[PDB]
Amino acid sequence: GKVRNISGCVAVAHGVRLADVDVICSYPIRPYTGIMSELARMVADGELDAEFVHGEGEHAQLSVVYGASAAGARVFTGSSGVGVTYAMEVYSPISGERLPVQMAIADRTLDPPGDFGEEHTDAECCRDQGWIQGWASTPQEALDNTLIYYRVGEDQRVLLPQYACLDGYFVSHILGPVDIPDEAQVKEFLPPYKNHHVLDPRKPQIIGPQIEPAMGPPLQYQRYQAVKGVHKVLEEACDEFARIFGRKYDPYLDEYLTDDAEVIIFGQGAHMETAKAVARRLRNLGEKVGVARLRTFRPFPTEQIKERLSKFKAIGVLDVSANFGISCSGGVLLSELRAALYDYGDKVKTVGFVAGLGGEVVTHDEFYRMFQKLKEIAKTGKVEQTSYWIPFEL
Amino acid sequence: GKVRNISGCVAVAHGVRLADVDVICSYPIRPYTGIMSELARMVADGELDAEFVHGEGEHAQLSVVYGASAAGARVFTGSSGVGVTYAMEVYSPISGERLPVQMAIADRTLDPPGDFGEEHTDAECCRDQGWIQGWASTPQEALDNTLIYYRVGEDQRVLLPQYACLDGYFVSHILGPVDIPDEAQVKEFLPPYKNHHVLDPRKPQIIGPQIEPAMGPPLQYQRYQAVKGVHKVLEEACDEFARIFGRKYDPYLDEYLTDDAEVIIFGQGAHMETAKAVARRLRNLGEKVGVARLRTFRPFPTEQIKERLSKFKAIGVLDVSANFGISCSGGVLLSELRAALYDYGDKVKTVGFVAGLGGEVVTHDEFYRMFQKLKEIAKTGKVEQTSYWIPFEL
Amino acid sequence: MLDRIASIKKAPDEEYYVPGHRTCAGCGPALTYRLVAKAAGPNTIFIGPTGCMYVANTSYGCGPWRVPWIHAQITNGGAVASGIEAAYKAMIRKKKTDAEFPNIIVMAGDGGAVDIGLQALSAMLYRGHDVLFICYDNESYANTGIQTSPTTPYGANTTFTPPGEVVPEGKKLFPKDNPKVIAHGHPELKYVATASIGWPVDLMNKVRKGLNQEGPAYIHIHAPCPKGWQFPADKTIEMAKLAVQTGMFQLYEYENGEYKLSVKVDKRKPVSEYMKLQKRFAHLKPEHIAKMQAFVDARCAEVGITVPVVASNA
Amino acid sequence: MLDRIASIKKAPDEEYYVPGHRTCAGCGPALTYRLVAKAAGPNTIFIGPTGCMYVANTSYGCGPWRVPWIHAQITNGGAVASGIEAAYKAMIRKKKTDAEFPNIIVMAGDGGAVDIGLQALSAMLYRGHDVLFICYDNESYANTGIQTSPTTPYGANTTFTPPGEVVPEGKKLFPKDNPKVIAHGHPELKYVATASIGWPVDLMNKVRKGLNQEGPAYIHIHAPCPKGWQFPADKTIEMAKLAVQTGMFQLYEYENGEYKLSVKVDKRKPVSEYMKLQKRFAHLKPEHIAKMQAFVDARCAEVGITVPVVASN
Amino acid sequence: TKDLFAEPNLKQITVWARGVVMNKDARDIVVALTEAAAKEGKYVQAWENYVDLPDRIYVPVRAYARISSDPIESKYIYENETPDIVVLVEESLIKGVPILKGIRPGSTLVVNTKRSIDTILEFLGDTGNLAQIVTVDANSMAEAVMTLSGAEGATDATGIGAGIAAPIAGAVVKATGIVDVENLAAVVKNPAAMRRGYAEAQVRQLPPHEAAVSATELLRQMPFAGTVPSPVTENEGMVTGNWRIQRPIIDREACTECYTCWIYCPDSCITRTEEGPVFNMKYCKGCGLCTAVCPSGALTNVPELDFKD
Amino acid sequence: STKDLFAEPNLKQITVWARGVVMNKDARDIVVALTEAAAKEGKYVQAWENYVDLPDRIYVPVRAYARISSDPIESKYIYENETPDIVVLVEESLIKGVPILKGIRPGSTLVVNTKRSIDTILEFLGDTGNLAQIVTVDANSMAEGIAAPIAGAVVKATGIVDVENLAAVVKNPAAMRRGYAEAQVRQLPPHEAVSATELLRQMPFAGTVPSPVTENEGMVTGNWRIQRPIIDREACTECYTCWIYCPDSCITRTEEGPVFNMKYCKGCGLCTAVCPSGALTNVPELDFKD
Ligand SMILES: Cc1ncc(C[n+]2c(C(=O)O)sc(CCOP(=O)(O)OP(=O)([O-])O)c2C)c(N)n1
Ligand SMILES: [Mg+2]
Ligand SMILES: [Mg+2]
Ligand SMILES: [Mg+2]
Ligand code: NA
Repeated sequence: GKVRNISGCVAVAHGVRLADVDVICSYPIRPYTGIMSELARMVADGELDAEFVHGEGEHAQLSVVYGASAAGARVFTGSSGVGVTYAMEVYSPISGERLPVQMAIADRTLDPPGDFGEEHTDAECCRDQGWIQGWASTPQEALDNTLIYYRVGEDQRVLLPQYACLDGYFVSHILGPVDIPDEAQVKEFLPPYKNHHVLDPRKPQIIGPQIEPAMGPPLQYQRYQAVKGVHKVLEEACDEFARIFGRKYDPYLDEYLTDDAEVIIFGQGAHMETAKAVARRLRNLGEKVGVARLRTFRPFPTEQIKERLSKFKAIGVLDVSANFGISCSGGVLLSELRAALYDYGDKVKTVGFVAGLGGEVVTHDEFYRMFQKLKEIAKTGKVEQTSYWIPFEL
Repeated sequence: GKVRNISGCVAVAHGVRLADVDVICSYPIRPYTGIMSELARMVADGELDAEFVHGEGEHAQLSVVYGASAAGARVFTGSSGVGVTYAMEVYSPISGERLPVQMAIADRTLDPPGDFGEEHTDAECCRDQGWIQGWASTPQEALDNTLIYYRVGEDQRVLLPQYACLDGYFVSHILGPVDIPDEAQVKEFLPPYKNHHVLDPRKPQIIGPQIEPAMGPPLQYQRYQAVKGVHKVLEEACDEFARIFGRKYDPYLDEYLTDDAEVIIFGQGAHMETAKAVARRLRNLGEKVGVARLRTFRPFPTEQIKERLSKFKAIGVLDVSANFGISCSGGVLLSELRAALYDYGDKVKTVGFVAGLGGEVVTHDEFYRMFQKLKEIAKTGKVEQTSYWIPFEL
Repeated sequence: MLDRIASIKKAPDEEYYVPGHRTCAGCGPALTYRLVAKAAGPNTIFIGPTGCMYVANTSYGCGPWRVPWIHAQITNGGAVASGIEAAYKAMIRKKKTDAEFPNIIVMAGDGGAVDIGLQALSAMLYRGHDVLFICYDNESYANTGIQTSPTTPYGANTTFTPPGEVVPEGKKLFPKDNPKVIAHGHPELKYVATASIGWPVDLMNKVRKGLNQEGPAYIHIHAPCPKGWQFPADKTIEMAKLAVQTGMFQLYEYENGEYKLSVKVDKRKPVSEYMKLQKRFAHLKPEHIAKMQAFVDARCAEVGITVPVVASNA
Repeated sequence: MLDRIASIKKAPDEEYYVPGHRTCAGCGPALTYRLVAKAAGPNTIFIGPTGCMYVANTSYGCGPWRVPWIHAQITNGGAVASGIEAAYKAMIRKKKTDAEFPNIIVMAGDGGAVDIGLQALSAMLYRGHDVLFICYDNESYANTGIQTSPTTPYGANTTFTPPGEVVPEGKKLFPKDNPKVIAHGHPELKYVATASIGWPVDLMNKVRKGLNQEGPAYIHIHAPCPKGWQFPADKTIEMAKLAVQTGMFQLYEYENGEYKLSVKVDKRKPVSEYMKLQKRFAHLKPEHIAKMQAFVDARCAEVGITVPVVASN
Repeated sequence: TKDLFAEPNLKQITVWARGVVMNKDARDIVVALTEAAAKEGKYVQAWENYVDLPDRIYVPVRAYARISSDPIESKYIYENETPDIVVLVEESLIKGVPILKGIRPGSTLVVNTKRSIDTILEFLGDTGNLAQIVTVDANSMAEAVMTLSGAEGATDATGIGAGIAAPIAGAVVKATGIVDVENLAAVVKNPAAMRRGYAEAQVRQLPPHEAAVSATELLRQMPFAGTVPSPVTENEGMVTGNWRIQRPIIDREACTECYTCWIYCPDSCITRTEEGPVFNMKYCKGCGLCTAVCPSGALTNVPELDFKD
Repeated sequence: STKDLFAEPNLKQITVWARGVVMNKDARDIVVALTEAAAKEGKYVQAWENYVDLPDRIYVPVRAYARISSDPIESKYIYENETPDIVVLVEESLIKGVPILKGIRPGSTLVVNTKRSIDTILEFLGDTGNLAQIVTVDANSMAEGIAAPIAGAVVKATGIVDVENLAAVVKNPAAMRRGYAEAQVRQLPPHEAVSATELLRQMPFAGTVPSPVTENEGMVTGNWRIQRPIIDREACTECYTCWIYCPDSCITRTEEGPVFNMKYCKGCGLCTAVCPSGALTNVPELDFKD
C-alpha cells in the first residue's frame, strides 16, 4: 500500500479507519489525544462513517464502548496515564461479558510524576483484567497490531477485549515509515464482528445476571479457558497477516542477534529498538550480546519464553515502569520472566533494570551499562542485587 | 482488654475508634459496609468524634481522605470489589504525595456479573500503587493490623498509605473472639499523625506542582526508597505491639509446622487457617506438611521469603484470585514467590493452586488434594503443569 | 408512537416483566419495573445499573424480563445506554443490521441516578441520545442494607445515619431533588416528569410520552420500600399515595420551563400523617417533624402546589 | 467578613497570585486566578483540578500562589475540597490545631466542573461543605490542545470537532449550562453567580459574597482563551465584554429563585459581532450563525434579558 | 475425606425464618446460645446465611449455630450441611422448603407455632432421622423485633433476645440442654420471655426410624458469559410461592372486576380473565397488596397452613 | 565512556527558536524545508516539534528541531538537540534573555530574522562562545511566509543543502532566493566554550515547594516579550484600568502612577488595549537595552 511518514497516533487511526469501526468514544489526554483528533477529522471529512461520541471522561469512554459492543458494534476507544486508571472499574465487566472492545493506550505516567512522558505503569495496572495486551514499538506495528488485535479478539473462539499499547511520544509522536494497507487487504483479513450474545428485541437475551458464589468458579474458569486459547488464534492471525500484508510478526518475541548471544536484554516497546542499536555496536566489538523484545504481554507467553530464552547465561530485564513493592524490586517483567524461567533458575542468571522513569529516554549509554552488568554477571555467575534503578544505581 | 465475639467489620471499627481518626468517608458495598455502619453508630453515640462524610462513591471516598490527610487529619475509608477498582485513579496521587491514608478492603469478586463472594483480585489490582498492604485472617488481626498500619504508615520515615485487607465474609462477617485494646495501650503505641507538608495558610506550601521532565526519575526513586524502608519500620512496630498489647506477629510470614515440613502451602488470608487445620489432620496420617501464611503483601518480602522458604521440597501457592493471563497461569502470589525463590528453582519445586473463585469456600477436601499433589511432586521432582484451577483440574 | 392509556380497563394486558424474582413481598420498585415494562412493550432494551432491581431480579443466573436486558455498573448507566443508542444508530445507518430502532431505557436506583450515576446521566442528556432514563427512587442504597443516599429524606434512620445523642435526627441533611437538577441547562432534554406507583396509569403514560420523544427523557419514580422504610408489605400503595397527599413527593411534568401538576389535590395532609407509619422516622421529635413540614412546604410552593395543609379526621 | 469593593481605585493592592507563571500572554484564566486570589486574601486554601491553571501555573516545580495550594485530579476537585473542609472542622473541634477556619476554593476548569468533575461538585453541594467552587470557563479542554467540552459553544472548531463536509459546523451540540444545572435541587447551596474577567470588580465582589456565605457556593467565570479561541493576546478583555454584550455569556446572581442581572443596558449586540473576531468560528455559514442567534436569544430570555437585538453599525 | 475431617463433638443448629420480619430474631437465637455456651468454655461461632443476603420480606432465610468443646475447624463455611437442631421461627416454612435436608440422627425440630404437634407432622411427611419435635407459641410471649441496626456483621443496637428469640431459645434448651438455662438467661434482654419459652414448650419423641454435583457438570451448566435467554411467560429460576405465610382468597360473588388488584401486584401474579382475576400461586408471595387495595371486600388473606395444598 | 562508541559524526543538529502559538508554524516550516531539501540530497533526516515545550503558550520561546546526517539517525528518541550546529531565530527579540547559544558546537551559525545591524545584535548577545558566524536576514520584508527567506539565509551561510534543492521544497522560491543573496553573513573570532545523585538531592520531599512571597522565580517571563508597554504620564489619569486587567500582576500602584515590572511582563499588550486615555504604547523590545 501507500507508504507514508507518520506518527503512531495517525498510524493507529488508519488501522481504526480500515477496520471500519462503528462506534468511537473520545476524551483528551496526552499523548494519545492525537489518535482521536485524527479520527474526528476522518469522520468529519467522511473517510470513516462512525458514531463519534464525546465521552465525559475515561470511565464513560469504556462504558460507552461496553454498551455499543453488546449491541453488535465494532468499537474503539483509548487513553493514557491516569485516564487508564480512572476507567479501571469497567475493564473487568468488558472482559467478563466477552466483548472484544479495543482500547489503544499511548503510555503516560500516573500522577505523580504527571503529564510529561511515558512509563508502562499505566497499562500494566490492567494486567489482571482478562484482556489481550501488547506493545507496538514502531508506528507501523501500531497500525498492524490494531488490525491483528481486532481479528484475534473478535474471533468467536476468543471474544476478549484488547489493549493495543504503544510508547508515549516515542511511538505516538515520532514519525516513521508506515505501509498503509488498502481496503481489500483488510477485508480479507478481518471478518465482521459477531458475538454469541447481542442486545436485540427480536432475540432477547439477559446479559450479566447476578450469580451466587457456587456459580463463580465455573464462570471464572470459562474465561480462563478463553484466555488460554488466545495464543493459538494469535499464531494463526500472524500467519495470515504475513500472507496478506507481507509483514511477518513473531506472535511472542522479536529476537535480534540471539543466535549465539550469551546475554540478552529482555523488555518491550520502543526502548528495545534502542537496545538493538547498542547490541549491534557491541557485536562489532565482538561482544556476544542480543535482544528479545516482548510483543505479547497478555496472555503472557510463559512456555514460549521458557523454551526460547533458557539458553542464555544472563538476561537483563528492562522495566520502563514503577511497579512499587513488587517481588525482586525491579518491575513486572522481571517477576514474570523469572516465574517463567524458574526451572532454570540455577543456570540462567536474571537481573532487572528499571529505567525511563517519567518519560526519560533510555539512552545508548544506559544500555551499554546494562550489557556491561550482564557481561560481569555472566563471567562470575552471580547476581548481587536483583534490580538496579537507572541511573541512580547503575 | 475486653474480649468479645465480633465480626471483622466491628473489629476494624474498634481499631479505627482507638486510633481516634479525624475524618471518615463512607459509601456502601458488601461485604465491607458493616465497618461503616458501626463507625456511623460510634459517631452518633459519641464513642468517636470524627467528621463522617457521606461519599458519593469510592472515587470520592479516596479523594476526600486525600484532601483531609493533606490538611493534617488522620483519615479512614474502605471498600470492596468494584469499589476498589472505581477508586483506582486516586491511589497513586495519595502514595505519591506521601499521605498515609488507611483504606480497609473487605474483598469481593469483581464484576461481571454481580457476585458478593470474595476473591483477592480486587485489592491485588492495587499492588503497584506504592502502598503498604497485607491480609488479616482473623477479626483479631483485622483490628490489630488497623493499628499497626497507622503506626508504620504515619512514621516520618515512611509516610505511605496502607491497604488493610481482610477476607470478605470469612473475616468480615463471621464472628470471632477479639481482645479489644484500651485507650492507654493505643496512646503508647500510636503517636499523633504529623506529615512534612500540610495545607495551612500560616505556613503556605504548594503540594503537587508540575515538575520538570528531568525530575521524574528522582521523584520516582525517592518514593521507591520510602517503600524499601517500610520493612524495618514494620519490624519495630510488631515488636512494640508485642510488648504493649501482648500479641506477637511475624512481620512477614505466619508459619505453622514448617520446622520439619517436607512440603508447604503458601498463601494469605482466612483460607490459610483452613490449610493449617488440614495440615494438622494430615500430620496424624504421618505426612510432614506445613503452612506459610503471608502477612505482608506489599512491599513484598522477597529476601525474607528466599531465606525462610528455600528449605522445602515443594511449595504449593494458593491464589484466591483470578489474575488473568499472568505468567505461569496461577495467580500473583505464584509469580512473585517464584521470582523470590528463583535462585533455588532447580531444587525447590513450586506449583500454583487457584481456588476460592467467586467466594466459594476452599474446602478441607480441596486442601487435601493440594497437599496430595505436593507430596507427589516432592517424590517425583516433577511439576507437570505450573498451575491447577480447582476444582476443575485438581 | 405509543398511545395514551385511558384507564386501568384500557391498560395493556401484556406483561414484559414476568413472575419470578427475589424482590421483597410488596416491593415498590418491582411494581415500578412491571409498569414501565408494560408501557414500553417488546421493542425495548433495558439497562440495569447495580441495585435492587438488578440483584433482586436476577438472583440467581436468571431474570424476569421478556425483552433484552444488560447489566450496567452503578457508575455508568447513562454511558452504557449512550453506547447502545450510538451502536444502533451506526449499525442501522451503515446497513449492518435490519433491526428497528428500539426503546432504550435505563432503570437506575436513586444512588445510580442522583449520587454515583449523576455524571453519566448528565453527559447522556448533553449528548442528546434517544434514551429514556428512569430513576426508581426508594430513598436509600437499599440492596446494600439500607444506607443513606442523597434522596433519603431529612431525619431518616439508615445504617449510615442511625439516631444517637450526638445526631438525634439520624440524618441531618435534606435531600437532593434530582429531577430539578437535570431539568435545567441541558438543551437536548425533551421531557422531565415525576411519577409514583400509587398512580400506575399516570406512570405508564409518562413512560410512553417520554419514549415518544426523539431525544433524551428523564422520569423520577417514587417507589416505597417496605424493608427500608420499615412498614408492612401490604401498605406499599397506601404509602405511595400518602407521599403525594402530604407533598413529600410531587407529581408533575416539567416542559418548556413550566410545571404541570399531574394529580389535583384540594388539601395537603400534614407530613406527620405519612411519617408516623414508617419506623425509619420513629426516633424523630416534634421539632424535627416541623422542620420536615417547612421543607415540604417550600418544595410544594416551588412547583405551584398552593393548597392548604389540613389535618385529617383520620 | 470580606468587604464589598466599590471601584478599581478602592480595590485591594495586595496580590496573592504573583508574577511568574507559564500561562499564555493575555491568558484570561490567569487573570481570573489573579482576581480571585486578590479577592480571597491570605486566609485561603486553593484546590487545583488538572488543567491549564494547574499545569501552566506550576511549570515547573514551582507556583504563583502566596497561599497554600494542592493538586487535585480533574475528576475530584469537589471531593478533595470536601476533605480539606472536613479536616479543618474536625481538627479545630478536637483541639488538634490552633489554625483558623480558612477560605477553601476550588479552581476547576470547565472540564473539571461541568463534564468529568460534575458528580464531585454536586456531591459537595449536597453535603453542604463551607467551600467556594469556581469554574473558570475557557470553553474547551485547553491544556490538552483545545478539545470540545460541554461548555464549548455550538459551531466551534476544536481538534475533536473540526469542520468537514460531513459535519460543516464542526461541533453540532449546543453547550450545557452548568450554573443552572447546580442552581436547583441542592438545599444547602448558599450562592450562585456567573462572572467575567471583563468586569473585574464585579468578579471579586461575587467571590467575596460567595466566601462570606457559611456553606457551599458556585461561581462560573467566563475567561476567554486567545490560544484556544484564536484571537490576539491583547483582545482578551474586548472578547469578554463582547461575550456579555451579545448574550453569549449571561452575567447574574441567582438567589431565592430569582435572577439579578449584573449588567443592564438597553440593547443586545448580534452574536456575529462577537464570533467574527475568533477563528474558532471562522468556518461557519449564515445559517449556522442564525442557529447560534436563536439559541442565544432563548438563553437571554431564560434569565430575563429582554432588550432588543441591535447591530452596532 | 469426610471422615478425616469429622468433628464428632460438634452440633449443628439451623434456624429458618422469614426475611426482614423475623431475620433479627433468628440471628438473636443464634447469637444467644453461642454467647451462653461460651460462658461454659465451649468454642462457638454465630453467623447469618450470607447467600440469603440481602434478606427479602418473607423469603426463607437462615441463621446457624456451631457450639463445640473442641476448637471448631469448620469455621469458614457458608452453611451447616448436616443439622442436629432445626428451628422454624415461622410455621409455614414446613411447606415448600428443604428444612430437613441432611439432618443427623437424634435431631430436634423446634417450631414457633400455636398449632398442635400432630398438625405440623401432617405437613412434614417423612421426618427421617428427626427424633424430637417441639412447639412453642413464641408470639404469645414476645414480639418479632425489626431494626435497621445489626445488619451485615454490625453490632445490634437493640441488643440480643428482646423478642421471640428468647422464648424460642428457651424451648431449644428444654429440647437439647445445649446450654444451661441460667447462662441463656444472662445473655438475653428478655429472660422472662425466655423462661416461659423454657417452661411452656411441648416436646414429643418421634417414632423409631431407620436410615452432589461434580466440577465437570458445574462448568458444563454455565452458559457463555453467564448470559441467558429472556423468559417468555415466567422466570422459573426464582419460584417464589414458598414465601407465603398467607394467600389471597377471592369471593367472586363480591368481585366487581375493577381490577385494582391486578394493576398493583409487584409480581405479575394476577391475570384478567372472563372469570375474573386469576391469582398465580406458583409465584404469589402473599404480600397482601391485592387484598389491601380491593374496594369490594372480595379479597381476604388466609394463613398458608389453613390449606392442605 | 561511550562518547565515540555511539557518536554520530555525520549528523548536523538544527535548532529553530520561535514565539509559541503565533509562530510555531514558521519554526516547523523551516525545519521541514531544510530536511525535505536534504532528503533530496540522499541524507537521513528528522524534523519535529519540541515535546518539552508543550503545551505551547502565546509568546513563550519554543523550539522546532532538525537532524540531518549521511548516516542513519540513531538518536531519534532524544527529545532535544543538545548540541546544535545551526541556531535559527524567527523573531529578533529571541536574541535577548533566551539561552539560544547553549550547547553550540564550534563552526556553528546563528541566523536571525531582523532589520537591525549585526553590531546591535552582538551587543545583546555578548559572549557568543563557540559561535563562528552571525547571520542577519530581513525575512519580514521578503515575506511581504518568512520560513523560505530564513531558510535561504541558512543555506547561504552554511551550505548544508543546495539552493535548488531548497527551491524545490519551499512554498515561495522567490522569497527564498531573495535573502539567500541578501543575508548579511559575518564571521566571528570563534573562541572556545549534574549527577543523578545531585538530581535526587535537589528533589524536595514529594516535590512539595514553599509558596512564594512576592514573585515566582521558578518561571521568569520577561523573555517572552516581542514588545513592551510604554507610558506617557502626561496622558495618564492614574485610573489603574491597566493595573486591574494584567493577567501577570506586573503593574503596581504608586504615588507617581502605575509602574510596570519588566522582569515578568510578557508584552501581551492588554494594558495598552484597555487604557481609556491612550497613555500606553506598545514598543519593540529590542529598542531597549535592559
Ligand atoms: C482523568 C483524567 N483525564 C484526562 C486528563 C488529561 N488532562 C490534562 C493533563 O493530564 O494535564 S489537562 C486537561 C484539560 C482539562 O480541561 P479543563 O478542565 O476545561 O481546564 P483547561 O485546561 O483550563 O481548559 C486534561 C483533560 C487528566 N489529567 N485526568
Ligand atoms: Mg435506592
Ligand atoms: Mg424516544
Ligand atoms: Mg477549559
Ligand atoms: Na464561606
